[PDB]
Amino acid sequence: DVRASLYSLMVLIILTTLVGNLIVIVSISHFKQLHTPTNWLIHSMATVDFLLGCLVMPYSMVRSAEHCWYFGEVFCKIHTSTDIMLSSASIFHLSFISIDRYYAVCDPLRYKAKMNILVICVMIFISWSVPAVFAFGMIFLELNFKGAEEIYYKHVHCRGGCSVFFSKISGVLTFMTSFYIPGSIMLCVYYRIYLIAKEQARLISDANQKLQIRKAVKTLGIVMGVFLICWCPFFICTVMDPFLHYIIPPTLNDVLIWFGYLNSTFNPMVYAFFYPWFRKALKMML
Amino acid sequence: ELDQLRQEAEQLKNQIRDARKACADATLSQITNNIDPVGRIQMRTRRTLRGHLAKIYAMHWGTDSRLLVSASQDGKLIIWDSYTTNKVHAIPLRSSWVMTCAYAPSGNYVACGGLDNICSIYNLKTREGNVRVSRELAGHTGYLSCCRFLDDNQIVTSSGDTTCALWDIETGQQTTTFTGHTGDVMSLSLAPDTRLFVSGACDASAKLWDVREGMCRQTFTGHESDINAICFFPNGNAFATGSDDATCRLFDLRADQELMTYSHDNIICGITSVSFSKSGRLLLAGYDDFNCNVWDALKADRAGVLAGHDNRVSCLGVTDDGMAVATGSWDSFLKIWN
Amino acid sequence: RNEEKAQREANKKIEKQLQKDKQVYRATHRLLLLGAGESGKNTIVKQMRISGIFETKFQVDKVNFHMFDVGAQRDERRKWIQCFNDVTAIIFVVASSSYNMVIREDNQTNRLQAALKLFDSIWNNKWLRDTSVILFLNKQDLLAEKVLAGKSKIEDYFPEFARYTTPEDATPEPGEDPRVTRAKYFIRDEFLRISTASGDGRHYCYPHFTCSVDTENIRRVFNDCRDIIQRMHLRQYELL
Amino acid sequence: TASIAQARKLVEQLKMEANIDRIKVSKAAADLMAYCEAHAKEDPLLTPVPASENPFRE
Ligand SMILES: CNC[C@@H]1OCCc2ccsc21
Repeated sequence: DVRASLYSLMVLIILTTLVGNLIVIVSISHFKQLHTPTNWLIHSMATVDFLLGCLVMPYSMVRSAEHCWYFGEVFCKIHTSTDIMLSSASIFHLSFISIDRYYAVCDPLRYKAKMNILVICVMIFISWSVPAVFAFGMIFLELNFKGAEEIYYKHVHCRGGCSVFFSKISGVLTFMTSFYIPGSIMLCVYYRIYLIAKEQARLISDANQKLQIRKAVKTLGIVMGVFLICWCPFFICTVMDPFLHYIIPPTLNDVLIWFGYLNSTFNPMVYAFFYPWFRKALKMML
Repeated sequence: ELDQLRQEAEQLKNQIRDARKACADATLSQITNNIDPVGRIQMRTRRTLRGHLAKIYAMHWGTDSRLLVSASQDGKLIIWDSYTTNKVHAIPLRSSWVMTCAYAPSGNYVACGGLDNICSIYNLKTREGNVRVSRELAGHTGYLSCCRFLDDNQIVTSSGDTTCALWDIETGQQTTTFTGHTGDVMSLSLAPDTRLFVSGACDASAKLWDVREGMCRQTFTGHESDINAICFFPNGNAFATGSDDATCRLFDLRADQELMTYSHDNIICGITSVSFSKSGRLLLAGYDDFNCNVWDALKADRAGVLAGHDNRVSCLGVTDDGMAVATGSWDSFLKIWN
Repeated sequence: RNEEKAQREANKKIEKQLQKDKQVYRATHRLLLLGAGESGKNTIVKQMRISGIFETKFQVDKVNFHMFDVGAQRDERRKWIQCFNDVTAIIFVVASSSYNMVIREDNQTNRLQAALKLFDSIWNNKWLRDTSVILFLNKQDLLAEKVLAGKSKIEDYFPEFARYTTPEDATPEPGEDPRVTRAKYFIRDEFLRISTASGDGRHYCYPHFTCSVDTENIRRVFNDCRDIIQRMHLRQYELL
Repeated sequence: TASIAQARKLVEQLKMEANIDRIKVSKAAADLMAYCEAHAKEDPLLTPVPASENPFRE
């Protein structure tokens, strides 16, 4: 009935995300003409998405399907920590790609001398490391609820699935460490790039119009709209819940958490398959 | 006397076509047809030599194999070891445009020079383990296109001033000058006898010079575009020539005529390099469409494709003993096949 | 064995040197300097300093430029031009005060017509189809002295000068005389027309007014290279 | 003139070119084909050798 359709759409999501991420990984790894350091960041993001598709989403799927947790508490803790690490990894990779494009299209002369493989390797290391420590410290060191315990024991008085509980301080700490800073950086960088592109396009248009006798807004808009629509509502609800008295039905929460997965699905079709050179290389594979 | 000169020359040349055509009685394709096909010879890449930073323009095997030297646009004349894929020398050039490269027949000297107008000689072995320039041959007025070693004390150079000159490296002074070409020459292949060589210019022609008397003896025509590469037959009776019209030709020094020709309608690019194997039955050739076809020297049937490169193949050379082929490309990777 | 160790150590030394040379090689830009013999290429090169290629290495704003005088080569069929398919720009020095002066070959036409033919050949070359051209124009004061002091006018040698009006973009900041700016902006029109006939947004042309001895040429080259590389980067990400 | 002199020199070179001996293409083709099996026994490239003599093993 409803559950069968739910399984159909969800397994479609897992299969499509796995296929896309695997294709991107294989295309970047096998070819030798695509080895510039930016493609290494793209490949790392693709592997993050592939792991996120291979590990957590089946169990989230079954949980959301039957609203019950047929597993152990330690397994649930592992699941939660892995989910928190693998979302922050993707967000950090998006922010680093944005910074790379900023250096590319704002300081053209000193681009290949400041974006060497060492900097990209350090970027990947700091992208994979900090989320791991942060998530495992919050979950295993029982720090997400350490502030208050009476509310937590009221929270576990009912239901019985392992839902993530965030205090008034832990919630704001998570909000201002995984969403706010990368979002602000992406906003500023892409606004500056938009201004520069607009000025250059206007000059070119003027010159060619005189001698004769908007891709920037269509490109940056797609990326920013996808990222914002897929991430913002979830983090807004997550941060607002602790301040209120937790009166938000999970019927919103499951959709919000599935938007993040859907974003992870929509990454290689905005960062890899949208540019002409990647499609040319893939066709040359044939 | 101008009109008399023109009429006499044109009558003599009309006679010389008749003389060439009189010798012809059949074709080599008809003569060999009754020979079994070569087969489906297949080559698998063994090792890849990496370390260059730009597009290789030349390479040259040593005298006893196991060594090869390559020149790039970076300005490094790296000398590899062909068994351990290691490096023995990293001689840094002065000019950053070299289009020639020539390992000495004895293993002592290396020559390299391009748009600098100067041919330089490098001394590999000295009292200490350091390589330094020994001489700088000057006197040309155009870009160097080819240079080959005749012995330890003589070098032959082919430049862009439409002249070929023979040098003598003890004093840096010319000995003989070969003139008569209209366009620029970009191919200079010596002969095993070390007494004759040919040059292929851009005028779609080729000549046979003599090192002993210093004047032309044979004029070969038949192409419709510039000549990119040339190479003798192991026996020493014929040579192969490549052009920009996707055509390969096997001229003859005995009958003074164009013999059987290679062609294929699916290729529209230009030949870049041509060489023969030891026996003289396989004729490898390069192409601008990113592969290296291998022809049959007798029946003209493609016996394989040496694909695996990413950009244009610029130069290739078959080793002396015959157990190794190597192709350089603009991919900055040398690939030593088998 | 001991033989292997020496070879491995030598290979390690060579790789260590090649790493430094790779680090050095990525921070330099290569520029060609095609031009006419009588034009002031030598003066500009000597200023940047303070028998074929005479490569000169200068430096401005912590970046290194690598510039090449290639005037020693011969004429026609231009087969060396294939190699310079990775440079950033092609400086093109042309002397404007040569409308009357004729090259040594009396049969040959005016030097300006030869410069136009060379520019057409360079611009329409199939190999140089993705590189911009930084067009210069030297001998500015000589042209002014020629035009002001009567003598043979441009109409004698250039017939179309009569059907010409000064454009609306002319900015005579020095404000010397309006009879010179007319010819100065007329000279640009031929090269711009040669440049605008082809196109499709793959390579541009940056004209300039300068003298042989004056400064700011390095700054102009710097700005033009910045703009060229910025547009090249912008067009990869499907932004421009 | 000098151009006439160099044209005359080219004509003399052509007349030297014309006075050479020739041969039938059939004999040259036969010689080439005979050499094409005379040393074809070696053929380290045309006839593959077992993977024990080649110094280029994986
Ligand atoms: C896909 N869900 C994201 C994950 O859900 C648990 C809480 C949290 C905080 C930052 S990312 C995150």
